[PDB]
Amino acid sequence: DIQMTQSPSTLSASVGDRVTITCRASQSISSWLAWYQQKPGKAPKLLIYKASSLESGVPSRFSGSGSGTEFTLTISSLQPDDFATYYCQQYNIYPITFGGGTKVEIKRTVAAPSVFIFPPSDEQLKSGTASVVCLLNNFYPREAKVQWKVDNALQSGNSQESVTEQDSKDSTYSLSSTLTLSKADYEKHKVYACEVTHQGLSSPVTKSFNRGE
Amino acid sequence: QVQLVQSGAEVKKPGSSVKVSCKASGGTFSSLAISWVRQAPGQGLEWMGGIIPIFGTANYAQKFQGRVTITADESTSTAYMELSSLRSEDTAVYYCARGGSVSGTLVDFDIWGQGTMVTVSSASTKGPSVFPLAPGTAALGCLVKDYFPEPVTVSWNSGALTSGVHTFPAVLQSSGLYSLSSVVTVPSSSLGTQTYICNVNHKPSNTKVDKKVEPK
Amino acid sequence: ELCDDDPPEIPHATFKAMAYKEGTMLNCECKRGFRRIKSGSLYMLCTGNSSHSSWDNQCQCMQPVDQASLPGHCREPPPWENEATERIYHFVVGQMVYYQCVQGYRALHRGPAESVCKMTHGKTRWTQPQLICT
Repeated sequence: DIQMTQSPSTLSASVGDRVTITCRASQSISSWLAWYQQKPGKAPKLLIYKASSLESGVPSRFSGSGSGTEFTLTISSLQPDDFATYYCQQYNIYPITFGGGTKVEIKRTVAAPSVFIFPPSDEQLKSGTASVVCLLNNFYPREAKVQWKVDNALQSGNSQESVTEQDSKDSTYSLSSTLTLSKADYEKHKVYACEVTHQGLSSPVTKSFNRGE
Repeated sequence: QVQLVQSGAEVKKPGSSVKVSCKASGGTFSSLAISWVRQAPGQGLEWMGGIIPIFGTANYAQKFQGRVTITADESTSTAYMELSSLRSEDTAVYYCARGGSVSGTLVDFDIWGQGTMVTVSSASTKGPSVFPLAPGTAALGCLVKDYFPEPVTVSWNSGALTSGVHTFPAVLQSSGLYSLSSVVTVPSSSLGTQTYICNVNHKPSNTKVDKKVEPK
Repeated sequence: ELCDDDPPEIPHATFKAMAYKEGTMLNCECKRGFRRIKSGSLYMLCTGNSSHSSWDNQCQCMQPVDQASLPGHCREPPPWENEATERIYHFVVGQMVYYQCVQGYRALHRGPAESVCKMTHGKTRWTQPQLICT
């Protein structure tokens, strides 16, 4: 199979900026390359086919160039409608393959997260499981790390997290991490803490509670 | 002008087969290839195969190991994709897409269907348990736990509260059930007066919960 | 009703009909060494009514049931014993055929590549598909 490598995986830009996304093929694909735009929850939309032909109805700020193994998609003077994920596709030989995607996101000023920790509800404890939740609210950029500690013992493998898309009003991210323990293990420990690392913080921040306090 | 309308979401057990349809609306298929591309949650695009309507010629990705069959009914302008011996890794949005030119199945895709979510899981329908995330600024929310399948919807104060709300993408737990959290930041000075209610709806199980989030 | 010309030949492309209009004819041709039956039909003709379409005047040089189609169009007739490898079809006004490049060839032409038989200026003519296969 032909492997299509896109780069960067993500990029931050403002309205008015020029963005260049690159697609490299593991072998020559002549000019049989297409570029697509995809917004969350929607189908991809064709922008360019045969490396540089602009699809009917697509604005002229989108242009493609390249041949053989190196291709680029350039958006000159980015507009609000252009923040989306972009994918390249080769159709030189079977199987048809796609690049891994490049997410184009809104650049804004750095914003440190507001961190909150929630013990499990008494209603959940009544059923035998404890969920401890750590919220990292309205931060920028997306890169954030959460570290769970129980009586200072570092936790691994017992947490899951999810992140919102960029907020429609302030272009920040929010992240929620959930530590899952049995009710028996939860009642055996006292200090529950989440330590957050983000570039907006001068040093990692720890939010904690004492069980039963 | 020409549009592609796909069939609705499917929830399937492992080992079963799913047959998704793709119907032309406001036109006909012509001899333009109709192809299928899937996207696993949070992943990229993957080509499965394509068929040439009228001619009947079909090509498939070898990695599917003969599990994919693509057919077309020219009289009703409908294409089908059948995927057999389903496994959890087949959970994805499946798209159909028309070829840009009469160049067989090695083409760019100019018109796409809206997508069909197919969930493959051993889990059975189950409504969520809704737990409170008790509260200058205060944060509070709801943890909508242990439901199947997707989706759940969350609103606050029946839609009257939208500022400061963040409803996170659901996560699939090791149990095979989903969990979703929805939070909101509010002034701490409002906590003695206002009542904040998360309204959770899980249509697959006909479950509706209006959980008041109280200051524990 | 018949179009004198065959549909346009496009180099490195083939065409095929989705379904045959009523009035379409197909020559009763036979394989090498085999001749057409005595006093038999020279052509098969696609016919129809308010309930079905079918081929009349069967050719002669496997399956007992030869299903009729819905009205207005006939399906590709089943092969007859000792039939010639090439099928000579004669289409009528309104018939559409659809093109595809041969495998290994591609088209710059965007969208459908089709040809329709039209009665223009008192004579029949097929529309030209704007198709080049390279």
